[PDB]
Amino acid sequence: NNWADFSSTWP
Amino acid sequence: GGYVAPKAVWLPAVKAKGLEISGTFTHRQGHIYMEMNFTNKALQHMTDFAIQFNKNSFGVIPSTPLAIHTPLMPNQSIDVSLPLNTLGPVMKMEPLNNLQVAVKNNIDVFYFSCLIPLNVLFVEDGKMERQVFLATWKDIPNENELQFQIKECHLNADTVSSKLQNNNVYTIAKRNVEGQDMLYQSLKLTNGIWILAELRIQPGNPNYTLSLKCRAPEVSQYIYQVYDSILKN
Repeated sequence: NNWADFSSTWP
Repeated sequence: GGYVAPKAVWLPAVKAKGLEISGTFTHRQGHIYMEMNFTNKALQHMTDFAIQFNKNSFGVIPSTPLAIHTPLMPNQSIDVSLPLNTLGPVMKMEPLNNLQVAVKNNIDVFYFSCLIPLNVLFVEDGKMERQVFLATWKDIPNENELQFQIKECHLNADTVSSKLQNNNVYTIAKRNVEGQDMLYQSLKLTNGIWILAELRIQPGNPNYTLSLKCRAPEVSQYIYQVYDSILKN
């Protein structure tokens, strides 16, 4: 279950 | 202050490649915090720490990023105090007070769950006016009244009203009828919901009767639970 983001680029 | 549970492993080390997190929740000077501890029981240092709360009943969300701007070294242990607010995406959960969390480091993203003690969500402003209590108690649908037993509790009325007020559960009025003590008590949650209570103390029996009237009475179970932990610690 994968609701989370955490992206290394994001603006 | 109010009652604060001792921390409890939330994320075992073996479930997150050595990253162990343990925590509790607090409400101090009317701000909510997730009080964490991260311990690095892994072979190597950990960096790039970050936190996200998933959608939840009370719309709980942190107020800042995780402030651990540090490499966490093997067997190192640190206490983090993450401020929270309730302005975030709401969604009724099961159990009502379950919070799904994701913590990231340089190694991976790890998911865990923990139960918010509902008392941290009680606001400083829960003391209903007596006539308003009276009329509102009359008002709530009568099948929205629920009855609870506080087991093996030996404290007197004053002490109960005192402990309870430390947690923002207010004692509006006190009636002694038939040597049985009666406490009238309101509390207000963060999403505005009111909980009105009548607590009934009698010498002889070490069991208190708790009558809760709430407009959403699925909350009331979690309110009793919190009455129970407050009056037992």
